[PDB]
Amino acid sequence: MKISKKQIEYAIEALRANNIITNDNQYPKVFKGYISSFGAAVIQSGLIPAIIFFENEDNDANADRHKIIGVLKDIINAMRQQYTVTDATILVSSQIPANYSMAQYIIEHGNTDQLLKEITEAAVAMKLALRMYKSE
Amino acid sequence: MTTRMYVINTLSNMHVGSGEVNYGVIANLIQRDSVTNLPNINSSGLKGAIREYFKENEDLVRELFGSAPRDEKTLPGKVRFFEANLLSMPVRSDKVPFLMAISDEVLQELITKMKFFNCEEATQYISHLSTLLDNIKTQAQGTDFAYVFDPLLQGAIIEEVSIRATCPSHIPLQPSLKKLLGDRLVILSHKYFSILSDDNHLPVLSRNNLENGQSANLWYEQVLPRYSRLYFMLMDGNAQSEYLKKFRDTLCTPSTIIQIGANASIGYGYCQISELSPF
Amino acid sequence: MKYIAITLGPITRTIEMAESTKELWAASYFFSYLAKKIVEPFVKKNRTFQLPLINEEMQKPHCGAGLFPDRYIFKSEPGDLELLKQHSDQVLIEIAGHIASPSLPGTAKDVSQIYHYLKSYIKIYFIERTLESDDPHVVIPACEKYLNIIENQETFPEQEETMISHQKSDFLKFLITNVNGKIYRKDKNSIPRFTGSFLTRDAFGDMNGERLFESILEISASELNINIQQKALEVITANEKYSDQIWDAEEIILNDNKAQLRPYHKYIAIIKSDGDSMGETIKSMGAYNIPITQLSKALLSFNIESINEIVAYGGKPIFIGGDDLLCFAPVCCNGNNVFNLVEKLSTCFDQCINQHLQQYINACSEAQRPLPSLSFGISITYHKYPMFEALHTTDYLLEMVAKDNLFKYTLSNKNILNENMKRFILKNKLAFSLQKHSGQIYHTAMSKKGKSYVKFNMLLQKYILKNKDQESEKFLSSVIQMIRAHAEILQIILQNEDKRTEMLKNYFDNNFNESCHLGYTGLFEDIQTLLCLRYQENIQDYQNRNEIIQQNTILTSDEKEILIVSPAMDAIHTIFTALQFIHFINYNKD
Amino acid sequence: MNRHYLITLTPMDWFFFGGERTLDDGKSADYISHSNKFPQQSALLGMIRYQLLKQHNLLSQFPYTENKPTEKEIMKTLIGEQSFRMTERKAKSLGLGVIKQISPLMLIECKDDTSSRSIYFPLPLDDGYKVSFNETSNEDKVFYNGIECPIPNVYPASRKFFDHKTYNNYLFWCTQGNNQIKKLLSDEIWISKMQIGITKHVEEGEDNDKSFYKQEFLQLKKSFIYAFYITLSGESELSSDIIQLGGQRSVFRMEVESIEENSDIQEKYQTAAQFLTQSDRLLILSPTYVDNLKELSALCNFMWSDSIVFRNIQTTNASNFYGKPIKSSSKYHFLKPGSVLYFKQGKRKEVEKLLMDYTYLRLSGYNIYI
Ligand SMILES: Nc1ncnc2c1ncn2[C@@H]1O[C@H](COP(=O)(O)OP(=O)(O)OP(=O)(O)O)[C@@H](O)[C@H]1O
Ligand SMILES: C[S@@+](CC[C@H](N)C(=O)[O-])C[C@H]1O[C@@H](n2cnc3c(N)ncnc32)[C@H](O)[C@@H]1O
Ligand SMILES: [Mn+2]
Repeated sequence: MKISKKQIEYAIEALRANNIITNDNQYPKVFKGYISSFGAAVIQSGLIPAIIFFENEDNDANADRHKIIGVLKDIINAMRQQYTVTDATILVSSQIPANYSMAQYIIEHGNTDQLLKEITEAAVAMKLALRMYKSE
Repeated sequence: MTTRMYVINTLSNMHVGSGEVNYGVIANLIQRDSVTNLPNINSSGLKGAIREYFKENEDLVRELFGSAPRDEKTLPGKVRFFEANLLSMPVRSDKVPFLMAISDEVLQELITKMKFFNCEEATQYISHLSTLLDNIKTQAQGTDFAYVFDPLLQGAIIEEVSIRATCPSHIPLQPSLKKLLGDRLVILSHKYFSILSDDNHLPVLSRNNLENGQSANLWYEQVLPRYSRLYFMLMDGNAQSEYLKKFRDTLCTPSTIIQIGANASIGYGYCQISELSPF
Repeated sequence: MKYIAITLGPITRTIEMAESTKELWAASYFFSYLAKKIVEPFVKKNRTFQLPLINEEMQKPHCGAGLFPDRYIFKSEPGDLELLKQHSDQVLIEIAGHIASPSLPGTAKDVSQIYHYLKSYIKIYFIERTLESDDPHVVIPACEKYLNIIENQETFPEQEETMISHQKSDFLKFLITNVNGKIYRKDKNSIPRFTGSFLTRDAFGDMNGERLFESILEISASELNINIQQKALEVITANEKYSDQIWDAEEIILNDNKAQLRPYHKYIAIIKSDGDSMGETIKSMGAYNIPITQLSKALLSFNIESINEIVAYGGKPIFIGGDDLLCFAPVCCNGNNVFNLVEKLSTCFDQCINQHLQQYINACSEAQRPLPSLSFGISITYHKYPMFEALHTTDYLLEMVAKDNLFKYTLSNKNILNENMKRFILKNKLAFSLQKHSGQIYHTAMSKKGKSYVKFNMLLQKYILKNKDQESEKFLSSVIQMIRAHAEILQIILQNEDKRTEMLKNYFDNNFNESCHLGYTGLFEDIQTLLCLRYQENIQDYQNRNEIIQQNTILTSDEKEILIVSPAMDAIHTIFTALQFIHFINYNKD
Repeated sequence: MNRHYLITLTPMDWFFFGGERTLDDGKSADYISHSNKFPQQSALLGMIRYQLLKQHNLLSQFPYTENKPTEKEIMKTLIGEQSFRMTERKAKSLGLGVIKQISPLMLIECKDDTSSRSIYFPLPLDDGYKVSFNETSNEDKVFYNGIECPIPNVYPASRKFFDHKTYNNYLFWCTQGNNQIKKLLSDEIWISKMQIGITKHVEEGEDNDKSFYKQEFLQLKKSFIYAFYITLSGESELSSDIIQLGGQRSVFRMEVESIEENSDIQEKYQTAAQFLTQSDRLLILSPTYVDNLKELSALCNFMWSDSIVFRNIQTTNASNFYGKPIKSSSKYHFLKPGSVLYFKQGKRKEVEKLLMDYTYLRLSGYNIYI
């Protein structure tokens, strides 16, 4: 592939909005491993089990792992906002509700090839955008 | 004994080198038209390839293509070769391995070229292609379109440009049009075709030079996808009927393969030249 | 009073007639020779010259370079008109005689035919105006505009018979093609020598060191202390016109020296420079009371110092006269690069401006007005790449990009130049292009106004390998592809105004986060500083220009996109091209 | 008895018109071969002769023959006995067969409303500027290579003086509008592409690695065609066909249209050029040749002119036609179209007499002015 600048911008805005990066351009160290491991988990396991594992709150982890799922949802929402509404197109542009867990959305919105592609692209954008900042 | 249309139908990857100065990662780019930026073959390359195939038949080469570069006496060739413009290209699909992509603009350009050149079977093709294009424009109504004509192909997905194939049931694709444009044909807007045929979407291959296990050089190559179709115009002037008939029969023989492009030894640019069949 | 203004020569056509470096030098020095011979009686008669300052030094041979321009403004007492006419006729009769039959490879020549061809080809127009003021600031432009309109009258030979050899009519190309004469043999154990023509004996002097130019490879590769021309001449004379044979032999001899051969030895650099708005500078020196003789002094001193610097670096001066410079130099020899030579030339120009124009410099300092500057165009090409195409590329670089004549030309063709748009004309630029043997062509442009140029030169000096002697700074080649691949991300980082430097440093640290990269922190920091400086200069120079270009309604979208330049991407491309040049100099296929 | 046709040439592909082939001579070729925007009038005349010999099936085919001297006579009275040469540049007749008069090649624009055609001419070099030649005397005199001439004071017609940094008339072509003069850039008319060519190395023979060249090919914009007028004498039919004009087998389509009788093609061309007329100067519309430029320069104060190169392929009525053609041993320089000659007071008739002294070139399509 090649790096998508618009997706990097969406990733920056979502990382700022989901309280990953502090007021200073700094983030907790473990989020790098979180973002890197998300794609490998998606490929090796299913998309649904990986989203369940990372979206799981009340887990025993060094930081808030569900924040990366929040960032992913925000990036997917921005992508669907920018999607071109034309006939004979495949992509569905409806946004993911803020009251919806990503797992539930993927559960009741199957045939998730578009969702899989969007999630992989958002993970790559997240990984590449996190390198602009410093780890505490 | 007049201008004739020929279809190329490459059976492998094709790389006809521009020789242009590259500004990006791809060192070897393929020839493209100056105005429309579509992939093309220069008439010099077509003449060279066809002369290479017929080089054994000395009399035919002398009569049609002319004298050799070292010939002590020069004879102009009676046959005039024209540019080979891209007709159809294979695009990635989901229900099928690929679809043969054509655009409305290239269809209109083909109609204009046949009207301007007055090909042998030009009239019937012009009429039927014009009716098909008018039906396409009537169904599209100014919107971006992607029309399949096989009912099984409805809902097909063009992967690179994420658009879906629609099936207009009232637009008949005549068998001769299928023979010309290809099987599993998709007619879409020229913007989609331009995106599909641009530098970022044409296949790019990495190549190596190894010396005792050490890499000496690295470069990237651009190729035209296999099963792509190109059309050119051949003007014979007025050649000997026997030599012209031999040329046409050898060209149209199913067992005849012509190498157009650079990398002959690794099988780049082997094609099967076809003639415009009567409609 | 009774001023005389002289313009001469179809310089562009004769330069077009050359396909080799030595032919180009001969064509360039032909007009300098003509101007010298035309104006030496008036200088001998000691009359005041308002354009070129002709002192004793310029009349001396200066390393075979032409310091004499084509435009001369001259104060004349009565009786100079017919004197100038007769001298022009006599200096055609001479030169026609000089090309008749010296030791020059040919058959025979008719002096009258050569004189007729030269009179039909060489333009000699002079204007004798009657002005009321003796002030140079008034007489110079008033005569200059009339010379400019005078240049548009065309004189040419009607018939050119060039066949059956011995009835030729094209003699200027005979002179430029045969300017080194006929290589002559007189012994079995000696050094073959060139029987140089009058141009060589007037340019290069006659005091030893008489290795006249032949083929481009000797200055393309002059750091090995290998007398390539001597071996080439001995090889050619060992068997049995000769320019091609010498070129081929020199290439072979350079090929058997693979041991100490670097890839840039087969590449040649073309240098072109012009004065940034000398006419407006003359207007400013007209407003503030400063004589133009100081500007002429500064230009002459800069010309002499530039000739000296080009010879010391190891290049060849083609033409240096007025504000114009043309040089053929090696890409890198004896540790110095082309850009080192460009920096030295810019420093020499600034030093001469300060030394001879201190009053005007002081006046323009507190008045907040631009100072005279040099725009540079550099083209590096394979030695076998056509010299005409290389010269056209250098001209395109200098004029169109370095002088920003693309913006001005596009605006003027559509008649939207105005004055607010004229406020956006950018000078003091360096245009550089390197085309490989495979046509990869790396090109970039930079502004010599700010510290970005200094940092670029320092980066080139730091990370370019010197020959074996104690250690260098270990340039890393992986950063070249990283910048290209991450260009859009770098643009995003550069567009962030508050955290630009921190974001750039963090990105470079996070991408190059391995053990090996601890030795490349200096390289990373240097490229970060250069990128930030270039982006700041680019936004300062181009932001409002881009906004006004986009807001214009006359211009088409394609012309708008050609005129509009992105600051961040331009800076990234400059860094990429600098790193590519460093790697190209450093790498050798062992 | 003397029928006049209008011939329009439509470029069916990329065309190439040959240049000097070299800046020198001997054996050298040019690695970069550039394409002239227009063919020489010799090319037009040869195309007419070849097409006439194609209509009446008398062609030189396969090695060499003598062509049955009765056929030699009929071919002489059809196409003449000789090609275009500048040796007979003062001859009062074209010396050819049924071909009598050929107009300079025109650039014609054909619009969608195909009822009117726009004829495009090169922009005069003095357009948009005023040239005065003040005659107060003893003020200032130009010496063009030693000849007296009044000073050319020049101003834009909109003061300031001639700024050669803004002079761009040489890049523009012009046509008549029902108002002012329409200026079209040469870029917008001609599309140029450079083609790389080699000969594939067939081994076991040849020292021919040296086959490597670049060529320039020109394409006309979709609405632009080439045209010229021809006069054919007595019984001579010119049928529309597909022709060769220029190098590299450049192919064109003729449309032969017979305009009304009792017409003068020179008058038609001058009527087309009427919109560029200025009474104080002479506008060169087609490449003009003068044997000596000294007399011409003496006849005018200013020659705002340029130069083009001419060299003809010289073939006899019975030549080899299969081999290296014989070219004119002398390379000739013509005055570029769009050049302007600012004559002195009076003496316009003298310059006109000098220009029309070569009636052979005038008939071919050279030395035409307005
Ligand atoms: N030795 C000299 N002394 C004074 N003026 C000089 C000298 N040589 C040249 N000039 C001036 O150079 C001017 C011509 O400059 P030129 O056309 O090369 O470009 P420029 O004004 O320097 O800048 P640009 O190319 O950016 O427009 C003339 O007006 C002339 O007065
Ligand atoms: C392009 S020419 C235009 C007019 C031309 N010099 C003439 O006299 O007809 C102007 C440029 O030619 C170059 N030039 C002038 N004299 C030269 C010389 N003797 N040798 C080489 N280049 C010269 C300088 O760069 C100058 O700015
Ligand atoms: Mn200059």
